[PDB]
Amino acid sequence: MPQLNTTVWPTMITPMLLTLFLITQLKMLNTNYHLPPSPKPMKMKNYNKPW
Amino acid sequence: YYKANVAKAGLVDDFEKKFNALKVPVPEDKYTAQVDAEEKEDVKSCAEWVSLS
Repeated sequence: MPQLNTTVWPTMITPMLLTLFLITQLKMLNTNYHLPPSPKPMKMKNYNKPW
Repeated sequence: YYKANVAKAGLVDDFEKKFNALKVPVPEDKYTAQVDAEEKEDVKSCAEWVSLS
């Protein structure tokens, strides 16, 4: 069983630790979801009529 | 009409004269100046308001 060959373990561990925790996490961080456009048709600070 | 009907001596005469000698007191307001000044202040206020607006 090749899986049991403990000679070549680090050459599997290292690049996985690199691509799962650094590269892929970054390629995610670049993917952002902006909040939806919410044109507010009610916003008017008009003081009381002067009076 | 009273000269020829009122036989009272001088009553019509002195009545008419004191009437002509009467001057009714035509009262003065003393109320318009203050409302004018209040209007002026209100004009200033609305002017600054409309400028800022």
